[PDB]
This record gives sequence, structure tokens and C-alpha cells, in this order.
Amino acid sequence: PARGTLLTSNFLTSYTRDAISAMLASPEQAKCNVRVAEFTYATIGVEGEPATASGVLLIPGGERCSGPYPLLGWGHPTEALRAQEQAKEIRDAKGDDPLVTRLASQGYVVVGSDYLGLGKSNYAYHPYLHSASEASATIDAMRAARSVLQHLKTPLSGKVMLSGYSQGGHTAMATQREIEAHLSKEFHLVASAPISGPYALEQTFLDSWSGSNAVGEWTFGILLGSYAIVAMQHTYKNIYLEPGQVFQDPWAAKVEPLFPGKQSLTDMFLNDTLPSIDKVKSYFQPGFYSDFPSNPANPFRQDLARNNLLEWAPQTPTLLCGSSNDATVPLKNAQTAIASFQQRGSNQVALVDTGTGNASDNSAFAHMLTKESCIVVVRDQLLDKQR
Repeated sequence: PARGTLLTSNFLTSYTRDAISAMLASPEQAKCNVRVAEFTYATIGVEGEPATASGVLLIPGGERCSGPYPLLGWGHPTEALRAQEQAKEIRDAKGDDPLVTRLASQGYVVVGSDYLGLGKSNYAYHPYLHSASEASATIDAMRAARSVLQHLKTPLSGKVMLSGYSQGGHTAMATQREIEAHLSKEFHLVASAPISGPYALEQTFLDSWSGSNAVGEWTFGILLGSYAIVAMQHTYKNIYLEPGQVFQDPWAAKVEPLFPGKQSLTDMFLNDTLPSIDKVKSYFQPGFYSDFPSNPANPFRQDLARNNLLEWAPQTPTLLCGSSNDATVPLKNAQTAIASFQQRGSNQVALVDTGTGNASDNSAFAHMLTKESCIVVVRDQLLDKQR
């Protein structure tokens, strides 16, 4: 089956313009009714082998919202719950989601892949922070989405845009690079707005390895680092023969089934499935813990490096958004990327900060606040302008 082939499609629910505006009240007003659809499609694995995936499709409509519509590919954040489907999540949230309230309701067709290994995908695991598969899944999601839209006769302007939050920011940028390098004709990319992503992936881990970074305590580091380690092992299989070489007991034996698994990241954090960051030295094996920051050839580190999104020249107008208060994914990521881009001949990438400006508001928890905050900002400062 060709990449992007639509396997199944299905409408889930709908939301009137007024319903959405009511939600916003909780003072922006919706402009479009929003139809929520779900679908599965054919794509590829990390080795290029055939694979399936699922995705969400938000279609705007209404007398005050005639097309043509721009196509926005979206990258969701870190997801540990293997069965999680964005489309059903939105439906289960009565449509109260920024993708619906802030974008689709404003005339943007939103397409998001659940990623390999999640939702209805048939992949054995999720290649967390793996640029290539984050991009392939996203690309193929838009391809399948377009078959659906073509069948529904939804008028598309032809304009394509990208955005994503947290892991989704990495995803968004990874897709941008891929499209710009090889798919400029198929996808007329006019705007890219990665939100709070670890573009300088290797750098992010190195800076917070101790348990904290210049911004604050890397509170969720044990959950994110373990997901990254496990995922990178499944993908490159060069980190360990068995979990014990990296993780101390009794974690080693329960770490792989968790990423992804029967628990959401919030479940794990609240029920302390894994130790808190202050106990990082009690979690990782001593050898591994010290070798990582001092050996660039460390396997996990090389795997992180292969997934940095720094060595290239962005062609598409890009607005990196985040918050200086973010201690989970430091806005430093945005600064390093932009620095690398410029010395490569590109001046297409700009940065926008939504922080309070007070080092006092610094918190790993400020990360979640940037999602909807940055959606509105990048939407107004870049997306609407490139429409």
C-alpha cells in the first residue's frame, strides 16, 4: 500500500460556531463550525517497512466560514498511553480543545497523526523524538487527510502550515525540514510554528542531566528521559542488551512496558510510578549516568544527536514560540536553533517568548501553559499572515 493511502475514515462529532464561542467564554468568538473526523492510513516504520497509523481531522464550515482553507499539520505532545487517540480525546472533551477552539474554528483544517505506536497504529512501540518517523507519520497523515477532504469536496487553498507543542514542536520542525528538502511541490509550505520543542535535543538532555537546568528543576526529567532512552533503544538497539545496564532496580524491569503503555504521563507522575528527579542518581546506573555527559560516543547520546534539528537552512517563514519560564523544555532550544540557522544562511526563523519575565515564575509546570498560549500567538503573528 502506498504511503499515505487512506485505510478508513469516519466522522465522530460536530460543533456549531456558537457552541465553540460558548466554550471560549468560560473574549474570542468562533468563526467556523467544526467537524471532527478520524482516520487510519498506511505509512512506514523507522526502517521504511510498511506500517499503519491513525489521525485526527478537523474541518471548519459555516456560512461565515466558506473556504478555501489552509491545511495545518499538527504534532501532539508526549503520549505514554499507547491506546490514546486524539480524535476521540477531543470528542470526549466535548470539543473543548485549542485545536478546535483556537484554530479549526478560525478556518484552519487541522490534521494530526497519533504517531507510530499510538492510537490505532500497529507499530510495536513509539519512536519518541525520532525525527524521521515523526515526519513520515505526519506527512502521510496529511496525505490521507487530503484523500478524505478530496472526497468531501472540502476546498483547500493549497497552502500548508505546520505547528506542534512539546514533542510536537520537535515533530513540527522535523516535518518542515523533510518537506523543505524533498516535498516542496506536494506540500506548499507557507508557515511553520514549532511550540516549545527540544530542537537542540542532545543539548536539552545534557543541560538538565543533573536534575535541573538554568531555568529550574527538570521535574519531569525521569519520565521524559526514560521514555527517550527506551524509545531510542527500540529504534537503534545500541544502548543496552537489557534494561539493567542503564536503569537501577526495581525500575529496569518495569521501564519498557511503560513507554508506551497502560499509563499516561500524569498517571505515572501522580502515583509516583518512577522516582522524582532529586533521586536521579538512584535511578540510572552510575556508569551510564556519568558516561552520558562526558562521552559524545555514548550510544544514547549519539541517538539523541541524530535527532537534533540544527544543521540545516529553514526556507519557510518560521516562528519558534515558548516561555523563558519553561524548565522542562528550555527556550534556549529556540535560541540555539536560530543561531545555527543563521550561520547557515537562513534568516527565516524568529523567536517569540510568552514568559512573565520574572525568573520567579520559573517552573517545569510553565511548560503546559505555553500550549494554548503559543497557539494564539503563532496563529496571530504568523499563521494568519501567511494564509
